[PDB]
Amino acid sequence: SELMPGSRTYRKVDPPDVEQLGRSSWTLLHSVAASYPAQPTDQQKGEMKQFLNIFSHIYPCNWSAKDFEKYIRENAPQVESREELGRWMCEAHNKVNKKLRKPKFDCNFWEKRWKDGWD
Amino acid sequence: EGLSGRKIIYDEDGKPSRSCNTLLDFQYVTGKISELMPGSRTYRKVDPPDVEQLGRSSWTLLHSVAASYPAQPTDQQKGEMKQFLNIFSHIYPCNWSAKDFEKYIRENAPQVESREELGRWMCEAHNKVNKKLRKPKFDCNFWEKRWKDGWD
Ligand SMILES: Cc1cc2nc3c(=O)[nH]c(=O)nc-3n(C[C@H](O)[C@H](O)[C@H](O)COP(=O)(O)OP(=O)(O)OC[C@H]3O[C@@H](n4cnc5c(N)ncnc54)[C@H](O)[C@@H]3O)c2cc1C
Ligand SMILES: Cc1cc2nc3c(=O)[nH]c(=O)nc-3n(C[C@H](O)[C@H](O)[C@H](O)COP(=O)(O)OP(=O)(O)OC[C@H]3O[C@@H](n4cnc5c(N)ncnc54)[C@H](O)[C@@H]3O)c2cc1C
Repeated sequence: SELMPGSRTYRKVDPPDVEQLGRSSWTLLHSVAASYPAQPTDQQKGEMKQFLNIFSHIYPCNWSAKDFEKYIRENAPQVESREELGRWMCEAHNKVNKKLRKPKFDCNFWEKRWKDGWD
Repeated sequence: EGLSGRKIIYDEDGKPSRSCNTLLDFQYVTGKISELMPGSRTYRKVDPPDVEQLGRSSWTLLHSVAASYPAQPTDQQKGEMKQFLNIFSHIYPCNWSAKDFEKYIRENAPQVESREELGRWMCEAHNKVNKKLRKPKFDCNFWEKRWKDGWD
């Protein structure tokens, strides 16, 4: 709300809660999926697996990071194509929605929501 | 300390916690110390995030990652953090920006020995983009207040 000393721009905005961090993490995760190649190289396939493994270790919320890691074991990420990684990212997201009684996102429209837009 | 209130479950760190609890509920505890997408009525059709939206959404995570970082991290956490930033610099959606950030890591290696080192590094990295975009230079001495603790 009110400014920092001694900035004439940056304000005393509080550290993110679950919701502010959540939608910010989802927008990155889904945007990474959208930028993923149709035919990824072995290095890209390896790093995508790594990034998500590390992600589940360091996520700011601790047992949400555990829940995500446990999800990765029970549901291995498909990194063979953008379409698979994106659909997997949507299905991974859909589980958190189910836990929060938020409606299911139609994964048929993940590529519009995160890559293409709607005409 | 309240276990349940306002419908949701409270996570407690040493005591207060921040990242795992909603804003309205966090105040509640610290105060106690004294058109639509087809097939769904719920989700509006939303255009994908632009450079600016993705950018600031990536920063809030990256600094929150620095905020959660331990004071004395294990050797695994140091190496994983290093990889995390490298992989990030490759797979960051904006290619022309990702290549720049990758070059920054080459020239200015991440200091991951402590949270104090990492937040200071992250702030400087953010500040380099700040100068490139002609935004004001953020005071790193206040990164903890902005991203970790709050403003008392
Ligand atoms: C890994 C992870 C674990 C989390 N765990 C918890 C937790 O345990 N408890 C908790 O309270 N919060 C948790 N969160 C935060 C939570 O998931 C939400 O992000 C937060 O509650 C804010 O939700 P929102 O209503 O603003 O929209 P969000 O759920 O953040 O989604 C933002 C936008 O993305 C789109 N979207 C939603 N679902 C999908 C999907 N299936 N596929 C494609 N697009 C979609 C929608 O259009 C929506 O507008 C977690 C977040 C992450 C990233
Ligand atoms: C790795 C990376 C590289 C990027 N490269 C480019 C690029 O090359 N060109 C481009 O146009 N865009 C780039 N972006 C996006 C750009 O940095 C901004 O995020 C975007 O322009 C939105 O700016 P903003 O002013 O709305 O918020 P941001 O500049 O993203 O800042 C968000 C919040 O963080 C806080 N903050 C600001 N500076 C610091 C700091 N130094 N340390 C700690 N906290 C701070 C402030 O409170 C601010 O409200 C990049 C993003 C990332 C994550």
